[PDB]
Amino acid sequence: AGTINKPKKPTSKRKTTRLRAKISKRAAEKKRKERKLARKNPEWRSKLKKDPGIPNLFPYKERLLQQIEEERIRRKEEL
Amino acid sequence: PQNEYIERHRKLHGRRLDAEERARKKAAREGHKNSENAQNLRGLRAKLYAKQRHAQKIQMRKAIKQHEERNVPSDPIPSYLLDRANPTTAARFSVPIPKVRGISEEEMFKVVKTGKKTHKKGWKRIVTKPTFVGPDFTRRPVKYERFIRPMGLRYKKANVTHPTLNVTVQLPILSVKKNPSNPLYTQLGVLTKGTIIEVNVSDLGIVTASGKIAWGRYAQITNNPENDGCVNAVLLV
Amino acid sequence: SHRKYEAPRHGSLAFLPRKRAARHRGRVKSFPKDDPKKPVHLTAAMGYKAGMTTIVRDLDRPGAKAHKKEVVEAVTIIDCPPMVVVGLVGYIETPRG
Amino acid sequence: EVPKAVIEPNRKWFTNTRVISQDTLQSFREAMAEKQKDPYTVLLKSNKLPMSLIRDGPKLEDGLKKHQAKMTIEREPFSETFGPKAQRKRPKLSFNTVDELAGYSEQSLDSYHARLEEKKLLSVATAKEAIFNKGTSKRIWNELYKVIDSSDVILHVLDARDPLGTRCR
Amino acid sequence: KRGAPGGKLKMTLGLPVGAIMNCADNSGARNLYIIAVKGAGARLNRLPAGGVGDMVMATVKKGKPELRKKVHPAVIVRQAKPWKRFDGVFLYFEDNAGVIVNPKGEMKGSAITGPVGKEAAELWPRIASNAGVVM
Amino acid sequence: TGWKDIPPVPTAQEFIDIVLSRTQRRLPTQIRPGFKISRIRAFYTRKVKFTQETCSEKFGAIISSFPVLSDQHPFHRDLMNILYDADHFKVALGQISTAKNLIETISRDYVRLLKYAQSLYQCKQLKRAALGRMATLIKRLKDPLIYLDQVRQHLARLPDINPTTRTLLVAGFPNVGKSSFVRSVTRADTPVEPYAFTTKSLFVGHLDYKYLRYQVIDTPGILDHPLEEMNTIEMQSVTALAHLRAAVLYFMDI
Amino acid sequence: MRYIHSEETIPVPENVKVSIKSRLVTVEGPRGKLQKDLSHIAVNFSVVKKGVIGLEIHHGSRKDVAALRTVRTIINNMIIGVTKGFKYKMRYVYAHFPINVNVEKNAETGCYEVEIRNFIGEKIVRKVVMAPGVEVEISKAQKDELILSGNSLEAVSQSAADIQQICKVRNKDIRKFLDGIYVSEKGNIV
Amino acid sequence: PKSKRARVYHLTQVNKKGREAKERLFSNIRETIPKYQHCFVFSVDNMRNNYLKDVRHELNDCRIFFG
RNA sequence: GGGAUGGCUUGUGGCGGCCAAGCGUUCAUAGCGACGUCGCUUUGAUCCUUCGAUGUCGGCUCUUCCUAUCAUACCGAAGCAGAAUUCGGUAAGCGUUGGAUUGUUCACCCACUAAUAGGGAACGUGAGCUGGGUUUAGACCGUCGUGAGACAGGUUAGUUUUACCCUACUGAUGAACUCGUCGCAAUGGUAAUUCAGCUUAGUACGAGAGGAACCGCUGAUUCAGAUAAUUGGUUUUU
RNA sequence: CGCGGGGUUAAGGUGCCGGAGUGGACGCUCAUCAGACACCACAAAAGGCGUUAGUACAUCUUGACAGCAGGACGGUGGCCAUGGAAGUCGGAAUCCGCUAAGGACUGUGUAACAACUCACCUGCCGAAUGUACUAGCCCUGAAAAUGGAUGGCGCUCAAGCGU
Ligand SMILES: [Mg+2]
Repeated sequence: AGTINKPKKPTSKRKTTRLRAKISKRAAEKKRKERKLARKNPEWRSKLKKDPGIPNLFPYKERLLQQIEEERIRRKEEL
Repeated sequence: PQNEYIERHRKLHGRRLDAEERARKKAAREGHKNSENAQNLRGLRAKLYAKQRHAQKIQMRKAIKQHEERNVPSDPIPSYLLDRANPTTAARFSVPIPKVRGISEEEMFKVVKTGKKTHKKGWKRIVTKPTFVGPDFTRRPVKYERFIRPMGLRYKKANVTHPTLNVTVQLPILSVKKNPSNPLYTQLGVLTKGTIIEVNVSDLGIVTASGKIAWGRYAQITNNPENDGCVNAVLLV
Repeated sequence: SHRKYEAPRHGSLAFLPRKRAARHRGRVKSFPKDDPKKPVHLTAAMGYKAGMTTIVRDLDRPGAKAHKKEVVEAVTIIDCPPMVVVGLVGYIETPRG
Repeated sequence: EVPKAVIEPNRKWFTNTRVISQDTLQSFREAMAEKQKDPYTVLLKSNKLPMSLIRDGPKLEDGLKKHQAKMTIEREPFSETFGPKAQRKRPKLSFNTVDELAGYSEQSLDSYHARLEEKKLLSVATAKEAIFNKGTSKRIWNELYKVIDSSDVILHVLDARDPLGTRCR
Repeated sequence: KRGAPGGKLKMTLGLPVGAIMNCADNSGARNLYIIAVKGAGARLNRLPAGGVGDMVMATVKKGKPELRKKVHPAVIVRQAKPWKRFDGVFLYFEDNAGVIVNPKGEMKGSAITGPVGKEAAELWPRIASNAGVVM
Repeated sequence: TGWKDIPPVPTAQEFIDIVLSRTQRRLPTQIRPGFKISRIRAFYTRKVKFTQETCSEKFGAIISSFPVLSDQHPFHRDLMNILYDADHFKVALGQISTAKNLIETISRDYVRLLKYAQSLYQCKQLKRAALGRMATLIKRLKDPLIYLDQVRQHLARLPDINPTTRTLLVAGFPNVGKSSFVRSVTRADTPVEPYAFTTKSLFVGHLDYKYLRYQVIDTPGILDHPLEEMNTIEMQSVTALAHLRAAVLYFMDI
Repeated sequence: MRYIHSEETIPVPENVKVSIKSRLVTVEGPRGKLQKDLSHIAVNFSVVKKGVIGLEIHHGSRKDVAALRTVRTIINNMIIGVTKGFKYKMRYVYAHFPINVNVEKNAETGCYEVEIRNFIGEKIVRKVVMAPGVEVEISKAQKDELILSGNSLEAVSQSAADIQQICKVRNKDIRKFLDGIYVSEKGNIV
Repeated sequence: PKSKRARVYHLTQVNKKGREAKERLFSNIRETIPKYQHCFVFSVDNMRNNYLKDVRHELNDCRIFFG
């Protein structure tokens, strides 16, 4: 496009008070509406969230798995 | 020239000497050109471009998945019904739409002004929604016509869906049974959302248990006809 | 709302303002670009407009309809007595002109 | 004021409002077959009837010609008839033998010459004057349909010097 | 090819749209009512006008009934508004008159009554061949 | 003359894109809810009417440019039937005309509704309904448009044959020298090859004899079986021999 | 990520003299001298070995590391230009109007000039002024062939591109009209 | 790296072999070892080697590995 | 006595069913779901189905802006042979016209033309001139009313009448620096446009019918700036 | 929140207008009208061969990814169809041998063959790569109509963004 040689009318970043107040009111109303929809949401949710686990690039992941295994063995032996 | 003369000219003389190299270089530059189009187009052209690229990406993913899975009717019907286009076919006596937006009288009717003075009489009301006037309709004389149901807003047919058969047929409207906003709207025959209408169901071929032919049933209007230009209804079965 | 039938604007904005000239004698705003390879020559002269008259020209314009025919044309006579050279002005170039 | 627009649950929504028996249908079909036109009788109130089950069907020529186009396209799709992937090899001919072809060409030439002669028997011209469009305006016909919608009796007035000329079919 | 001829020097246009000129041929028409001029430009409110040697579109107001229903191309051969030639002569004819032609410039009639102008004769060879006097 | 002056036939999606881009770009697009309701009605009514007018112009240009089979000489009518199935030709053009009529009906209905619409939202919904119904009608025409574009290109490349002039019709079996003779006596570029059915279409050349223009028609070869077993390639030659008043030159290779 | 040290190498032939001062590279060979200013690219030049030029970037981004490859190819192309040279062979073909090519050398400017006449019967005379250092000759071994040679690959190839672009068919079907002048071969003079 | 060469997914029948081909070659060579008296090593350097099919057909009693 | 929806909008219908990458769920296998798809909405026809003003538009005269480009310039693609085009891109520099029709939503017809593109600056109330919505008082006709009168309505005739103020704009003088002559040029403005004919050439291209272009040359359209030798007009040269 | 003097702060600020830092540390970002008072809409599970940081899966000296040099075969011109149709106009099947590997074939091509090419394999080379998502910042994600606005100048290892 010929933007450099013949620029067009600029897009103003100077906000107006009316638009700022309208956007704040709409954001607050959207927050309240989203809270109401979350209250009335029928979508299933798990009791316990899925855990990401231990990252593979952690260099002592195998030692951490060993420590978990010995801890669960000790817990099963004590219980 | 006649018949396939450009193909014959190709056969006798070939193409321009750089045609293959230019085509290969353009196909090579295609990736940079597509990224430039994605980052530099503006407005509606950019929106249509983004929609169309979304479509190509979805289709390419489907083709790749099908090629990955290359190495791996529903209802019983008689033999004479095989290979035909058959429909998919998917107490509390509640209708599918028990509650709709209520229409105020101010929204329903507009004041028609009469008289030659600057101050005008205002007793005439025009119905702004589609209506059904029934058979053998003759309009009231203009001196005694309070409610104006204009000719261009009058309907006679509706696209009616049978939920069990999964079949939509255009059927004639027999009457208007209940407009949920107002009994006056029922009397005027207003066709809005949630309105119960009587429909001629002779096309659907419904036979009762005693062998009689049912040709009148109830359907509920499921759309906004004043916005859509048509009446959509679902049979109450 | 928009103008219903298009029409070009009356007069040119290149010749604004339409005021009286600041001087009676015409001002040479620009002289021909100098070339040192050319021999020396004067670039302008003065005269006095005397009036107009009519001529007949034997036209030699290949391609024209009036080629090899006589054409009547209006001309302007400018009385030109010789000038007298009385001075010499030198001009340098500065970043202000 | 915005009312509450609610439909109550009711068993009447799920029943048949209008039913008819086969004997009544047969009687109405016989009446439909035997009915005649009388200029000195007027219709005052139509009987609400399932007229699709009572009216006689269309003619078989009309019924076949109404579906011939979709039948031809279902038999041979457009992509199989002409195009880069077309598989059509044998044309559909109205003749079977060479003698039939010679006769068909003779009558085709005769009919073509007859059509050309009737077309011939039947500087650009000036535009038709807008005065001759009078009586066809949207405002006038809006008035006419308003009057027709308002009236019970319609007096169609004819000039006795040209009745069929001034008749509005 | 639109009917405006090329190689025509500027002259005074004496016949605007709405002028009734004489018919100088034997095509059966007696006058020509000008409704358009070939090659006319676009200017607000300006009537399109033509001069000798210009092609116009004309309707017949008086003559044979077979010519009254059509819009004919015509060439203006005589005008009464004085105009100047390149030799300096200002000249004018005693009437305004044209001849009916086709878009290719060939004449509808077979004879021309009275003289034709040099501009019309030089731009249209059929009019030159059918002209008795060229002035 | 020929049929090279038929405008190109777009596909259904290209047709929809062309029409909607004309409506978007050749008309104003900005309307405000605070304006007068008559102003809003006029805006949306103009949108609907302009869309229909563009569709009507394109469909009428398609219909009026294609040949009318009933108005042709019997040679051209039969040759058109041999090249493209005449039932398919008429069905495609009838679908085009029916779609044009239905689009005009939709436009009239929605203009009538926009006369009574009461708000900018209702006017916008009615305009979108009208335009979407036109788009659905055009989307139903996907296969006839492709067929008509192919037929248009073939018609544009068809040779010009005058059925009422002096013509020499060269016919016979394949590989007997028909194209060689037509090349030797005319300027037509008809290929000559040793394999059968090298010539798959009618070719026409011209010559001058005693200051008279003669046209010479080279044909595909004809085999020895009844008419029901001939393909379209041989049926072109049979059509020319049946309907062209010509001098027949039957070539034999003894 | 910033890479601490990145390095490229350029071998130099035994008959080539390379002098670099403030990122201005001068390459001298049997065929002549070429110069190129590379001051727009941050690079440390060095002599890592005899007959080897080292190029390095310290603490650069991936783009800065990648730019050394372009610098390496530019200097290698200059070395190849002063040793073997560059040659582009072009062919001009036509259907009916024979294209006439006249090659002269302007004594005032030292540059070659190519005049193209009768390109599809056009009456205009096309004139292309060649880049300095580019020699143009009409071939005698083949038919309708021009040979462009030089030390600067960019100059030779841009001159060939100018010749190719000046003979462009406009408002015609390019499937049918095949006239033009096209680069047919690229290689070294030696 | 957003800027990358687009990898072409081949919509063809034959896929890449992998480690299964290597294990199959191992098993085939190790099982053909005990069945023969001699094992020759041959070289074909800078040759088209499409005539090894004819060599295999002629030496039908032998086994040839070109892996 | 008070009073006079708006970071809106634009290009792709609604209803019902199905599929569905995915989201969720994996003590319940439900519920959302883009992309799509399926059903309701004449063999090139018929011309014997035009479906309601409460909402009002106009025209001159003149300037400027937007681009959402009709034409002109350049470019990409198409059986684009040539010619004529079609779709698309950059582009608002430059143009975009007479005319007919008031039994009427004045919108459409005809022609010329390169083309007869669309909008804003009013219509998100609103003193330039002047016609329709349109409407004080006179008057008939129709409808309603016992009537005064009102209106479903139709017709006719009918009073607003600045500028010398300030600013803006267009031009014209000017104090201070002695008067004057010759100059510079910051900044502001800025201008040209389109068609045709000759040659190329009946050439390239083409089966034929037909049929270009670059360089070169000559006119004309619209615009602009001057001028009065000539020709017309004007006459208190009384 | 009475009239004054001194001291200290809050919200907000410290490149200049403007009193106070071109203050310090680590990064990110280059926008053809960036961004700097954003959350709302446009707007989608949206489009980017822009740029980083990650997550998962996978290949790799038994040689991965990219290339170059070569192979890409035999039953077989598989069946039906077609004027012709040999992997490559179509309909349907889609197996075996030789294998290192090679589809009853991915495209170009022929009237049909031929010829070329891809999938796949070997040799040369030589060390890290590939795919898909996630999170930052950047571009696009629709705009009218007098000439104008992060308040203005302007600012690019900031005078932008996060701590
Ligand atoms: Mg042969």
